[PDB]
Amino acid sequence: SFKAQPFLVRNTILCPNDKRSFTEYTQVIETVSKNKVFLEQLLLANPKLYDVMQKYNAGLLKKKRVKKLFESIYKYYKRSYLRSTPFGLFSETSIGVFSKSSQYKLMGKTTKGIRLDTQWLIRLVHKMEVDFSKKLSFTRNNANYKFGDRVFQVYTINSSELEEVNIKYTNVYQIISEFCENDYQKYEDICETVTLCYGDEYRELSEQYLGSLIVNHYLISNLQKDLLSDFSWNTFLTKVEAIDEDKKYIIPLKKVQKFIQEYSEIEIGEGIEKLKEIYQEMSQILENDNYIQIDLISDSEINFDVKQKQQLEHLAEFLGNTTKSVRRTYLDDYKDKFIEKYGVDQEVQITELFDSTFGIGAPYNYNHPRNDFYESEPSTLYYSEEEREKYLSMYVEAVKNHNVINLDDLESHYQKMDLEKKSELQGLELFLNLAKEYEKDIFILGDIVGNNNLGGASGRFSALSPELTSYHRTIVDSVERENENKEITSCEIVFLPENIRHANVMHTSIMRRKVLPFFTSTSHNEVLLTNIYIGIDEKEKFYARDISTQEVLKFYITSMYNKTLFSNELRFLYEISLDDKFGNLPWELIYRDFDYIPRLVFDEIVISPAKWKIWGRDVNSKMTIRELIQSKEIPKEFYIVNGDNKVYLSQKNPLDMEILESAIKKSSKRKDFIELQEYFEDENIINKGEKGRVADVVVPFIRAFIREKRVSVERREKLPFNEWLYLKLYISINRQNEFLLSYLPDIQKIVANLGGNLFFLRYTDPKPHIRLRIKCSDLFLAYGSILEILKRSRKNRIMSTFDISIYDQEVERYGGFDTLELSEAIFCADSKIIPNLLTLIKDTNNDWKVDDVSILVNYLYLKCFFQNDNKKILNFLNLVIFYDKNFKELKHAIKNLFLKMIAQDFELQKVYSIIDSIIHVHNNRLIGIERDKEKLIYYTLQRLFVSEETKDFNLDLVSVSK
Amino acid sequence: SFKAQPFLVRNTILCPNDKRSFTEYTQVIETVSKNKVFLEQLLLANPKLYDVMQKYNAGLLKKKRVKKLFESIYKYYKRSYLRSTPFGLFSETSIGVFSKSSQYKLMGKTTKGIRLDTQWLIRLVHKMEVDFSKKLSFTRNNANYKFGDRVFQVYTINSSELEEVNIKYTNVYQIISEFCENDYQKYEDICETVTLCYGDEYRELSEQYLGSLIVNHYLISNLQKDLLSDFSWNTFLTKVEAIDEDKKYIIPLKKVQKFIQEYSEIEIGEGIEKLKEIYQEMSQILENDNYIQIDLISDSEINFDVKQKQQLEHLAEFLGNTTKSVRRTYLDDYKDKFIEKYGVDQEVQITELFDSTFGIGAPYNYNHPRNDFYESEPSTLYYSEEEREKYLSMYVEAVKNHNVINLDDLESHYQKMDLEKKSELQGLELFLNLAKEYEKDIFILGDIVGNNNLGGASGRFSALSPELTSYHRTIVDSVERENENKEITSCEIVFLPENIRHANVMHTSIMRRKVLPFFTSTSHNEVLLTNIYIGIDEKEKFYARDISTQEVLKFYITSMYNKTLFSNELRFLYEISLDDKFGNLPWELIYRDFDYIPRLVFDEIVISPAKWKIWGRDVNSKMTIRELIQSKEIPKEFYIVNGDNKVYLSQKNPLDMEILESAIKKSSKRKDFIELQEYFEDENIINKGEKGRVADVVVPFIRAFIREKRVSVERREKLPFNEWLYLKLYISINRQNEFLLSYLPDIQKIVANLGGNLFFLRYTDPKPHIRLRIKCSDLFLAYGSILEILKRSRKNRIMSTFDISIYDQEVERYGGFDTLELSEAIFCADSKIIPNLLTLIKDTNNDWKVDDVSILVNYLYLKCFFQNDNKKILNFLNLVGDQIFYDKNFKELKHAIKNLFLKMIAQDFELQKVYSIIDSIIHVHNNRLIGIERDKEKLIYYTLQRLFVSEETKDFNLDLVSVSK
Repeated sequence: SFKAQPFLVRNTILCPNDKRSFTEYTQVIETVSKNKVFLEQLLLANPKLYDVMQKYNAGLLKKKRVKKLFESIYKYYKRSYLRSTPFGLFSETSIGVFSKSSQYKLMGKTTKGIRLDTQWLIRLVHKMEVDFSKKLSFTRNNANYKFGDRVFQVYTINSSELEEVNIKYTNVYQIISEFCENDYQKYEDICETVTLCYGDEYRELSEQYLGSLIVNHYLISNLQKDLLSDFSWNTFLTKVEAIDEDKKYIIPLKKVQKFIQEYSEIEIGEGIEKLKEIYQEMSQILENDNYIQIDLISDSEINFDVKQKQQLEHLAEFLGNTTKSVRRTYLDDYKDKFIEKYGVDQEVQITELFDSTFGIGAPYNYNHPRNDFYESEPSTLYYSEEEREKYLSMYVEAVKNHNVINLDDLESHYQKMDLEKKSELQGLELFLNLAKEYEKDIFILGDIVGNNNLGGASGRFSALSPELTSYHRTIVDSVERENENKEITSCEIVFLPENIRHANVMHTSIMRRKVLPFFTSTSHNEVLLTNIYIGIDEKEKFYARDISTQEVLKFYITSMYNKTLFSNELRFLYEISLDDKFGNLPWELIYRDFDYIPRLVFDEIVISPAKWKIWGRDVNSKMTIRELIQSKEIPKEFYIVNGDNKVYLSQKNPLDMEILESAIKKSSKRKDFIELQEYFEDENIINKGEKGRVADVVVPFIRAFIREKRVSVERREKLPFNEWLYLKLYISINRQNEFLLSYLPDIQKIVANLGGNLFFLRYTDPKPHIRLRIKCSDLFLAYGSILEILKRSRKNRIMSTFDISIYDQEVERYGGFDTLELSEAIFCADSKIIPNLLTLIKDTNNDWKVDDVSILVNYLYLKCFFQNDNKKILNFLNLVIFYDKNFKELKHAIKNLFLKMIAQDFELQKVYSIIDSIIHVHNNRLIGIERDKEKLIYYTLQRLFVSEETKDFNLDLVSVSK
Repeated sequence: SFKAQPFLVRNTILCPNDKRSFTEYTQVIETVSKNKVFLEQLLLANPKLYDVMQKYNAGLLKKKRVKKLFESIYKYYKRSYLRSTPFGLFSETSIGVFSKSSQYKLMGKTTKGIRLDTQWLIRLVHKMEVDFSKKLSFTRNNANYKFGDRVFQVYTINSSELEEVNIKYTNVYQIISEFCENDYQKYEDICETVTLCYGDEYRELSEQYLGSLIVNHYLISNLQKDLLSDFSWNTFLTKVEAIDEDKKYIIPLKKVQKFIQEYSEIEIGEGIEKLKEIYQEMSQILENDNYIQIDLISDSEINFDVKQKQQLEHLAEFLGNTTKSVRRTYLDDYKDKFIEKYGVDQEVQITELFDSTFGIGAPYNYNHPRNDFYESEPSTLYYSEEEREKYLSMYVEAVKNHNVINLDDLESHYQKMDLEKKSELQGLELFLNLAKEYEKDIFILGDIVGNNNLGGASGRFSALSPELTSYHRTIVDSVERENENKEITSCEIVFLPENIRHANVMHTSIMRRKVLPFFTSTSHNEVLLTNIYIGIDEKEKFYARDISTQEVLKFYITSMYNKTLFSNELRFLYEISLDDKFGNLPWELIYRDFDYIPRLVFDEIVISPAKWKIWGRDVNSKMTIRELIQSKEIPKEFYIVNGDNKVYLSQKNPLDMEILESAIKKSSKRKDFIELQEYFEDENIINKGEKGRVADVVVPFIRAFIREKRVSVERREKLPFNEWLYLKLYISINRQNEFLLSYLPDIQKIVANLGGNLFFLRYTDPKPHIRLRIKCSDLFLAYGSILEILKRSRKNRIMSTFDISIYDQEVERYGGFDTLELSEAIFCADSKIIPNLLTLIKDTNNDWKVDDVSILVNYLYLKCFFQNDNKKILNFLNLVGDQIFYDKNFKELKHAIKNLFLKMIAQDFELQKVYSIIDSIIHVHNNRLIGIERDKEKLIYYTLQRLFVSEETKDFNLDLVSVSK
């Protein structure tokens, strides 16, 4: 069911057959200093470490910082021959395909894919902005959003890393931001727009107010347009020309462009001096740690079998199926918190949603920022207990027998299980290293494993050649077409990363219909952040909508950027645009604490290499570091895993055993461990000049749309002693009935005397309590009269405390405010009669029971609503009178609502939803917290009908920490 | 540090050398039905099963209960030869001692320790109550307690169901119970007491209400006095005489006593016919599933080495030391919930404490009421992350190498740890089986392992012989002497178990100064439940106090009754009287989920045998149960462990393999597992007639209480719009200051004009909010006026919602209500000045930051309290610019600080109370001025030291209700 696409092949430039072992560090520096390819590789990747090695080979590098130079150069040597991961001059990227026969020779030719350093370039533009503000034009930053009397940003940039800044919302800010919304405006024009409405005596205030907006990036200049996204040398230069009077930047910049173009055509290794020039010009313009990005691409075309294509598709099936056991996630708990605050009939503006005071904050696992209210970790189920038992069992088995762990043992388990079988998972990208064992070619999953972000790995390389652009577009096309059918608008989120040294990773080509910019600007169609609303669909899944066009959105970060470094809102928009199930393989979660893990395999694929944990506390004194790793049986060759980089180490190499001793005592300082993996021969499969290359691959594998805008607090919240009085009476479940029987009647009478009405509700959340809501002329007079009764209920220990709370009306849920009022009329009339049914159920001398009264009043409800019908009643019933008493009141109120519903052409769908509620809140009053027995009373009721058929220039700037 | 006492020896009566193998079940049933000793053993231990076996080999047993009868009888056969655990006619108890040499021959003679069946006896006595009421006298059940308009019992018994029952609190119940509260009262006199203030026309109602009180066990009769606890045949018999005119009960009971007394002198095996008499006699009186308890005791005297005394004491040190790593428990979390509700200056009545509506519920782990409000599992540290890493490491090491796990690897670690602390742990009882491996004598800990309950194992056997009574009293003597030193009054909790079929286990003989009775009564001095109040030490530790005598109490259940089957309140009283640390060995917790655990060892003691988990789900096709236990390398002999019973099995025995196959498919359908353990040869160490006995042993090893009774809800809670108006204003932390700057002043001005006062406070949990408290004449006018300001703060999105809540005054913390009022005056004056300090800090032109203003106000508070006397101020501190002093509201503050100080001096507050109050008052100023993240606060004290150093009719109702538990 998973179909493997053509794939990226990444392989190293040097060949590991030319690697040589070293025994002395000084010895390394010389072989390296005579290695032409290596020296250019280092000058490009890491200019500052490069200059330090020059300072070495010219006598005076201060001899305290010599070892660090050593350790670094050795690791860079290792990284240059081993380790296939794409990065400037070290290794190259190419397209692979499937055919009827394998092909591993690289016949094609190598290109340089050159980019400015994004951190350099951004720093430059900010230099120019400060110089030429009055000659530029500025637009509004989409990151801005008004909240109350303040103007926030989703995140802050110009900071020195600690502070988040917000300003006050003033007339001046309004004029300026409205004037620059979806528009650029020369500095001068902005200034006048405010003076043409304030006076010319205020020109000076304007110039600095505007000055402040540009400094704290509430306004971005025309220079930042397409700077990151679809950068052009020519449009960049044109823009700079017009503003650069003294030719201070334009002349040096063209030399840089010229040299880069010259550098482009040079071979790899015989280009060090041309590169030296390139830094020199750029260094003079502005120093940065790095100046140039390079992505090596290539003409080659590696081929895989048909046995290989199935083998990979088999693995994609298996990995996908394990998700079937993800029952409950952090987003699910988030979804639940959403449903309790907002109804199920509300779309909420996303900045409001994520506010921890006016909304509900973020998911438990989110960190930017983490919630500041207290919360305990939500229950999450990522695999079943039965499954966890099998996994631990397979583990102790494999350890005891000194064997591999065979994951395929559970393949049937995952395929035969489907339950609700929707196939939520839409596609994968796996990351596989190529290697050998016992002279046989094998796949090895990286620690990376992969993810469900199609296009993720290719997005960076897409713009480097039309064959790549074509490749990207095809991978992306799966999701894009499935979006076309469901009439969903896609958006790339395009942003200036908070941490500016992460800028080079943001990069990708926009393949989506629109764009969400942050601290930047593009030519694509852009969504405003404050137009984004979040709702929940009929099957209870999050969705985003642009309220201004009513379109539905899915958002994309089509890159290898860490998806957890985003502000909460951005992370959310991403995550609801995928399936929430891939990410937590069971074996990773279950085996993580063990200090030895067997190799994990699946159908001859190595799922994970064997892993070791080595602890500081174990090197002892009569137990050497070498003797220790032999005691735990680490092989001659192995990796140490720092993060997402591993370094090759050999037990037989003296330098390497040093590296190990260094690593083990830095973790020692921290009461920590160090991670080892076993090694695979990975040097002789992909070849070029009859020499092997280290290689990895990345294989991609492939209705009531209503919903009301959330109504404002001012219209929806009914404050104490306005129209309503709302009390939370804390009463234990065992005693609520007695309160309703023997206390409520008195209360109802008091409120009757004042010609008002009341309805109540039963709740469990916080602690058990009854929610009283009273509508009446003199509310405070009513409170005082109630209070005596409450005092008695406290005295008898029926009720502990109470609160007087704001009544938050469920407007959206019950139609308009109009339909709401009549619903409330039903609530009261229903409340009015409940003590009577309860008296009645309680009575022994005859009848009834509870569940009879339940079934009977739902029926009375349905008859009333649908006018003694049955075809109307049954069609409603398939998705889910005679006694006088006070039912005259209830029937009457049900009547008025049915009439007003019909009077305003409520759709059938709206009417059912509203009706279900009225029945639901009745069930709440009559009997307790009811769950799915709601649908059983509905299920039971089918049968019965079946059988019948001036200082606003202030900018009060504030900063917070973290 | 642990010194081993004389120990209990428990050994089997039969000898395992005379055990025999069987091949088919019918072969067992026949061998058994002609085995003299087994039949008397069976007739005593399990009467209904005996009759099922009789019904079987006489044709009459329905052929579905045949399999059950078969397995059951096999296991009881195994259990009579194997299994040293003490229990009627199967095995016997004796005292063991240490000397200079081992001695394993049992020389003594075996005696019967016979007791009636407690379920039999109590059920009988309950009938007599219903029959002979008017001829009896009654006392109040201590389990009773008033709460509001109801009368509950901490648990219910007359439940022959799963229901808990409570009645209405009526004037009649009050009269009857206060009358019967401290002693017994003739049926007649209770009745008069009711009619003498209701009328003689109510006599008929009195008789009925009183009855229903007895029916539902709200009252105990004089029959129950010492019934369970210190039962005497004659004091019991005499009482029955006085009420039984028709001699319907007395004549058979005397027969029962005579038959039992005759049974006593009979040997083991030769009594089947005498027992049958006892059953027939007692069954005619009252049928029950069991009739007779027997605890076999013996004068024998097994001896252990001096190497053995070290070996055990070494093990006790090690086990005890591991508790050193228990940092935080479920009781530690509860202690914290206590302090959040009540603070530290309150003693709370235990029934209120445990109420989930009016109190704080129970500890997280309690289940007799598990809490009904939602709660997430508390953080607990029973071992460190480093320790856990070590155990896992040792686990993977041992499995990979097919070795034992040597707990010795960490003896050095636990021993050298935390030498500066005294260990709360005052003693252990360890439970050890005796066995061999490679012909060498070894100790093996039970899975039970043991506990920190001294006297637990001996309490049951205590009354059976003067040598036993002496032995028990000696173990208990440690605890009891130390209780005397600390001036602590001890209580045994004496109770009829909720599950009336557990009746026989409650039994222990009373060694403590008082007794806390439930559904029974004794002759000792008794504590009332509703007199027990709970407080906290200066050292943050729970204690119990009898409010009527001001005594401090520690509580004891000196038996083997499962300490988790108690009502919460009872469980709590038990557990706070011990260390909260022993019970969770780290390896037990950490290895718990592995479906193979290696043998755990320590100094030649086997701490735990190797354990296996075998699953139903794994017997499918080509995989037979025998093939399965072979693949997991189950040894030839092994135990299957159901619960507190293990059954012996051998792979070479066909029947044993049948038992197993049955065990696994009963687990299959429920999709769970079965537990196996390795076997140790254990039959020929302790001997009698030159034949071995299966044996285990159980070895025991060895200030200002102020605090106010909690002020009542009615007296402490100030309802909305009476004297006070209280708003919870929900405002984010980042913007609270701003609110205090540009909104509170307007509010303060509103309430000012109405001639009242307000004080505020910052809180963080639930969600951040400011607690506003206003005192004023016309509160509802003040609300409406304020309300506009608040709506303006909503608009600006500074405040989201607010609540109007009940103000729970902190009386105890701030002295009486008198000193409270005066503190409140300070709270308000202090609140008045915070907007200026905040402006003054917000002002750039100052150069006064937050921490400068802080110390200056902290300094000024102290100059006030101790009237500029720098030397007193320093003494206070040693247990832990001008524009402000001239500021109009700081003068108000100074006055208020003075007025409190006067009343404090006037009421002879102990010096420490005063220090404490000041500290609180200073703490809440800090709260108002700056946030609430703390202890960088007591840093304010340290620096402030520097500044002062450097200045040198229908209420007969019984409205009975039932709940569903």
